Amino acid sequence: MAAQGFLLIATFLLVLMVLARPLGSGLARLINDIPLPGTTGVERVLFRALGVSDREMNWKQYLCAILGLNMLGLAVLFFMLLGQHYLPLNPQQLPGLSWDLALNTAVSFVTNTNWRSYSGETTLSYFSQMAGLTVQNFLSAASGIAVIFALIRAFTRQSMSTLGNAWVDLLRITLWVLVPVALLIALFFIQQGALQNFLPYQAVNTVEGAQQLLPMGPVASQEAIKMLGTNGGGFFNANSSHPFENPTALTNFVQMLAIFLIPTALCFAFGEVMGDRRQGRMLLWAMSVIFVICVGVVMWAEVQGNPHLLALGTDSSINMEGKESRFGVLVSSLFAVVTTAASCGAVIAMHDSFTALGGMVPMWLMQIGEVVFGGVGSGLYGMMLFVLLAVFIAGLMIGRTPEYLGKKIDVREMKLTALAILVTPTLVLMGAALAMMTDAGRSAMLNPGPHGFSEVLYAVSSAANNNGSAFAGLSANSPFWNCLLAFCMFVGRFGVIIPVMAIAGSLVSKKSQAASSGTLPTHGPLFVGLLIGTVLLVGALTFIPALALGPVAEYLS
Amino acid sequence: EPTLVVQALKEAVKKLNPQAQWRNPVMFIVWIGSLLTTCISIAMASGAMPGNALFSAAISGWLWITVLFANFAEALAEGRSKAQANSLKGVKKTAFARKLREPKYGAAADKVPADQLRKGDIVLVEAGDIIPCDGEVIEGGASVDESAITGEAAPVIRESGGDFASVTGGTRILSDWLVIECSVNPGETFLDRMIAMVEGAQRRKTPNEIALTILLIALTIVFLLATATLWPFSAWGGNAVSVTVLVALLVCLIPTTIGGLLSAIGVAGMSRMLGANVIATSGRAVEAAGDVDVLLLDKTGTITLGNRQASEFIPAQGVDEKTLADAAQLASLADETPEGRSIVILAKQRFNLRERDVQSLHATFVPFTAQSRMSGINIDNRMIRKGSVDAIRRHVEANGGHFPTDVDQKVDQVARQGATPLVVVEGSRVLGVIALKDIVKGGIKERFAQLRKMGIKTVMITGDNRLTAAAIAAEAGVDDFLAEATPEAKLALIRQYQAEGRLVAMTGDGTNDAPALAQADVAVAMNSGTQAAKEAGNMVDLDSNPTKLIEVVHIGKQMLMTRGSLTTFSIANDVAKYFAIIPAAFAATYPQLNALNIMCLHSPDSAILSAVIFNALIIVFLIPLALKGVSYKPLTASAMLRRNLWIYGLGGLLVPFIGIKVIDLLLTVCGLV
Amino acid sequence: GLRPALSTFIFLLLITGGVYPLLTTVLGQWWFPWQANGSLIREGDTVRGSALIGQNFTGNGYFHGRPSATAEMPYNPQASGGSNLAVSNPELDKLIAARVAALRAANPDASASVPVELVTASASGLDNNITPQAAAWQIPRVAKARNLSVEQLTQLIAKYSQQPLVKYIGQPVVNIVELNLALDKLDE
Amino acid sequence: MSAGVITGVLLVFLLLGYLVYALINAE
Ligand SMILES: CCCCCCCC/C=C/CCCCCCCC(=O)OC[C@H](COP(=O)(O)OCCN)OC(=O)CCCCCCCCCCCCCCC
Ligand SMILES: Nc1ncnc2c1ncn2[C@@H]1O[C@H](COP(=O)(O)OP(=O)(O)CP(=O)(O)O)[C@@H](O)[C@H]1O
Ligand SMILES: [K+]
Ligand SMILES: [K+]
Ligand SMILES: [Mg+2]
Repeated sequence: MAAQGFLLIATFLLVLMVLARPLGSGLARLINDIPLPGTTGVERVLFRALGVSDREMNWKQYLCAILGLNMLGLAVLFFMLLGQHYLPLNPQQLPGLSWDLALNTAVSFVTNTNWRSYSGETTLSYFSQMAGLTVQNFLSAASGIAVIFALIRAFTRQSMSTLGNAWVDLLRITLWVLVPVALLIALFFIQQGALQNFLPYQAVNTVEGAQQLLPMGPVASQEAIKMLGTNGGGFFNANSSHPFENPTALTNFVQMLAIFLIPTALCFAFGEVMGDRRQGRMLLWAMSVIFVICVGVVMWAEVQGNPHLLALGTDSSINMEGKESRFGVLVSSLFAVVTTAASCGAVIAMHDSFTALGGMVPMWLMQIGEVVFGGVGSGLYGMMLFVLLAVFIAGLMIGRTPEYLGKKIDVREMKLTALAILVTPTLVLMGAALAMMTDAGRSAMLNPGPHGFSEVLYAVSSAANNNGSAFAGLSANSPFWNCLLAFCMFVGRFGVIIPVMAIAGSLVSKKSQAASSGTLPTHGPLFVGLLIGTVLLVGALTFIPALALGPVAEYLS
Repeated sequence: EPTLVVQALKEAVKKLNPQAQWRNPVMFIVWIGSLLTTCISIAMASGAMPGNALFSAAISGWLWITVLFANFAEALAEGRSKAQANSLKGVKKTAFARKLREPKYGAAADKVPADQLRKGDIVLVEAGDIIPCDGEVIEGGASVDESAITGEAAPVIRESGGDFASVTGGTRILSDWLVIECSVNPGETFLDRMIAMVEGAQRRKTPNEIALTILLIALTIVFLLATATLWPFSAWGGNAVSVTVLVALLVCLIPTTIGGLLSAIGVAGMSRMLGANVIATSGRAVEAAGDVDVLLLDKTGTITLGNRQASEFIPAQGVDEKTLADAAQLASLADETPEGRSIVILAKQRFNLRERDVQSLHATFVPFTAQSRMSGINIDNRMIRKGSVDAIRRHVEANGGHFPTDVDQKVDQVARQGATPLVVVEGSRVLGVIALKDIVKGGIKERFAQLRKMGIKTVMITGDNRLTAAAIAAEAGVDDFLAEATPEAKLALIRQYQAEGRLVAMTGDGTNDAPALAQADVAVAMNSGTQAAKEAGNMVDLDSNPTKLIEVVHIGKQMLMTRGSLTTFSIANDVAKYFAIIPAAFAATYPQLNALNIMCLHSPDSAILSAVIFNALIIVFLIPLALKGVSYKPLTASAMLRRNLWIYGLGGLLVPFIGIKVIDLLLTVCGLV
Repeated sequence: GLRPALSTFIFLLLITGGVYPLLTTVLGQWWFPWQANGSLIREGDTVRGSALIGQNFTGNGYFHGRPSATAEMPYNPQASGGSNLAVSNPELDKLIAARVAALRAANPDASASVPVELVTASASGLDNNITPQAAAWQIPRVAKARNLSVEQLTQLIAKYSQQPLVKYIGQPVVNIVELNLALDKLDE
Repeated sequence: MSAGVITGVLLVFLLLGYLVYALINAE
């Protein structure tokens, strides 16, 4: 089993890099405002028709463009969900969402969380899932990728004042990186058993004579984009464990590869745009180390399973409870760590049922900040926040001014990165305290004991970190929970993107020094381990007391 | 010393006011935590709250000791700085001053208080008296003793109309008299600059300091939220943890170690700087000095002793030695620079015939200028010049004269010997060359051997001949040099280096290099230097040895080293302190967590006590580390990071484990808890 | 300058929301109509279920699947829920004990050790897959129920199995719906 | 929401505001 699990991790990472470097080169071309081969002819007219005039934007204009697009996105999705009944492709005559559910869902998909407090086969219609959630999957992924595009531009450009064009970046990303890749993935899912149609719900007269109403809908399109853009927005209650959303283990493998594809490609593109592949390799090396160790811990924990199963007279202690038969325990453990490390949110195995340790590590991969192959864009600039912090403490220790890629990091940049690192954990801790202090927040706990607090903490932490995973036992359809999580998600995403764009704006203006003798090389196992320890110490010391009363307490019980 | 420890302790007690602590947020959170825990203690002892009162009293008391030890570190540093300032202030006292009526020497002088001196006055100082104020020498030449300002009993020459005409107030003259003019006002003298460097209430935080403080604040916010939100979590899990234990956990997790020691590190840095004979107006330049990769030296006065003396006169062809020395003496009369004075002295010892009066010659004096790089006299229908090789070549070419080949050969030979060769021309015929040899100052070459070890390159900017520049370059053991460089070229070199993203540091002395000094980011202004140079240089060296920047770099590095290392230490410390508080704070809510206690402490009360006691005592145990800095060794970046992390990153993990266990065992043996 | 912001949003809205799913649906219905329609199993005019979604089997003569904690009744696609009960939650122990007792009472000619797959619920609750070992455990029950030989029953279990390409990306699984329907075929 | 928790949350909020203000500033 251990051998099997190691083989699975190795194959996953191997195929991941093999697919990541090509797309990394293409994304690098987009980062340098160099059109893709053969697309220049059509971009000329598309931008001419839309009004995007390749006019450079500063960090203020760029941030305002991204924010404006997301604002209009959530306004449109909010009203679409409210007026869900007055819209076409309504095979099931269901009512529009309430104000709280509409608000939470709109903020969930715009904010690239896709947190869900509903059942997508009962609640949402085909139009909301097609023109409301899928569109926001694309646009949210594109917003995150545009933010990291501008940050990488700030690192590579010399004494400039602009960060490119936000409209050009969004258009190019969503038309050539997200639409065709997701099209390829969606067609593959359809061929392996996914659902892509606009029929009404089918009636099954079961073999043994029961009535089973089968849900239909365009599931493959949303599945390709929810996995590629690390949205995690499931078409049904069961997110990626539904046989229609994830029919075979082959689709599951491709889904995990899709979750990590763009983040890895954006690291390769980061290394290639800066003119030093060692930097991208360094960044990936660190994220891969933490990822592999976490997968190993979760795998072993779930293999250890539940002692009560063996005491009650089963074959083994293997914790199948919140697992599927298609994917083994090892596959489910890997997917748990993948979806919670990449900020995807796609849960193929009910995390509430995982072992205490098994659910601890995913929780803690969200809480650290989603910096381990993190969200699409989100993960890389979170990790860049953590890199700045590491470079600071490193150059501080060696007696030289903080310098990363030759850009000196000074006071103002330090304020910005500190505030950005504080946004997420502040939300986690404050929201969890608010939930555990109100009767409406505690009543949602399905499992008693420490695991109930673990549910609350996991929910708020996933929301604040834009992951979207949830223990799924906590009932968050209440208005209090909807509003709390909506606030947490909104602040997480946008209050982290604002200071990141300020970092970019402050970094374009600076110049980059050459590689002097004393310049600390940020590439290599020394700095790799320094970055790992930075993220891990700060991550542990922030959430150890919270994790102590939740998963650790349940483990030692 | 005992006096400075008791005095700093008294000052630490006096700094307990919240107004004093408002400026340091790290320790301000500790102050407020300590306040609410002593408030809880007094209230619960009175009978207004449940639970044990002596435990809260002990915890709050040790938190008060935490803030007291932080202020003790800060106060001890400031006290050790203030004492040095006291000594220098005592040296500042002057007996009296004597001002003359006319600028010429020999006029009537009257006794006037030294304090009454103002800018523009002309004061005379004879053998025995001390300099009343700073300024520049206008008449006379003598050797003054700068032991009062540098602590070295070695004498130094001071002549008028030259690069060595800068006098410092407080020195003592004993070999002859000097007439100086005080161009400084009361309160702006060089002696008061040292007080400005040492005295507090005007030493703002450095950029790096502010960035690190931002980091500590960020962490403090993190831990504040963690501990503050621990109350509702545990409250749902059962009996809520006591606010006393939460404050203990907060102050333990807060970077109180570096929080308290940060101010002390800065102050100690500036004390060590003064102790190394360097006057740095601001720590910012000292910190920037750590990132310097190219050193810009001055050949004369910085790598060489200065005041080069003439040795011999060499004729070229069809020119008697008498005519050459006579013309050189006449041309040097208008040159108040040490070069001209030495030329005249050599002519004296060689012939010593006749006397010169400007009225008897009816010719205006041509002063020496750095731009002209030549001086001379204009007698009746006669133009006589004397300057460098290129300068004399330009003039003789402008006058339709050619340079003899043997003249060039002799100049090349003298330059190969290492002496700055000067050429003198009468009308349209070159008389010959003068030998202006000089002594190297300090064990420079040996020092640069290890200067280059840490990546600092040395470039000697020189206005002499290529070969003489190359010669001293060799004796100096500098990396590269420049030949026939004017002041604008020196500045241009810094422009070139500063565009490549390389901080340039200028160790120079004369007025000629003043603007280049100012342009460079880091600088070392030699005390054997002019007031314009000093004011324009961030650091003023007193030993006047070009390798003082070595010391500077050592200090600046150390400062940043200590900062970052203590940070690594503090965060590592948090891990162990978790293992002490976590199983203890929730011993009554989740007994299962008691197995999570790995240190095997005695009791929850005692575990939290040991945590707080360690948090307090590790500031005192790091006080000497903060004052002396981190004795780092000259390594590369990756190896230096490796060493700093191996020591402090792992120390901050292992030290608290063993220390908490050691304190818990002491409490367990003493039977306190 | 909101003209680009509105034009870009509407253009990407139309593309990603109308052309992307329209193109995906056209190509899906063109190339893979069966899978795109849900892989339905039809016997005449009535739909007997899907080859991915799992029905609730309680008969003695059919192969039993994993329990489903899905809303009102087990194996209900409308709810698609899983049994979120944690390890420490005693309700999960209660359910596991009751399920072990039920399977042991219904499977007297099997081993006391019950396969962990049949006692623990699934993630989606619509799990139509059990490992060949689990399905093989309940062989004698079905064999006695339908008077089928243990050899051809094993061969049938082996026919409707599905093994991934590589052994470590999933587990061998048996389609319970197709297996039970083929069992009905064979009985006729 | 007793008096103890009211003043506790208030103090936490006040110290958080103090720390954030000091972080934004270069005091
Ligand atoms: C947990 C607390 C404190 C943790 C302190 C642990 C670090 C102690 C360092 C020991 C290393 C001694 C090795 C002995 C020599 C062996 C020879 C060799 O092969 O060296 C190979 C490399 C040398 O790097 P390099 O290639 O040479 O450098 C040129 C590439 N730029 O060593 C390595 O594996 C690198 C492994 C070190 C990474 C572990 C760092 C953990 C996190 C640090 C703490 C962060 C603080 C948080 C900030 C708020
Ligand atoms: N009083 C004087 N009379 C004639 N020539 C002089 C002179 N003083 C200096 N020179 C010439 O000017 C040349 C270069 O002058 P410059 O000041 O630029 O270098 P320097 O050696 O005199 C001071 P440094 O080299 O430390 O900057 C000297 O080497 C000498 O040849
Ligand atoms: K997400
Ligand atoms: K989900
Ligand atoms: Mg000079």
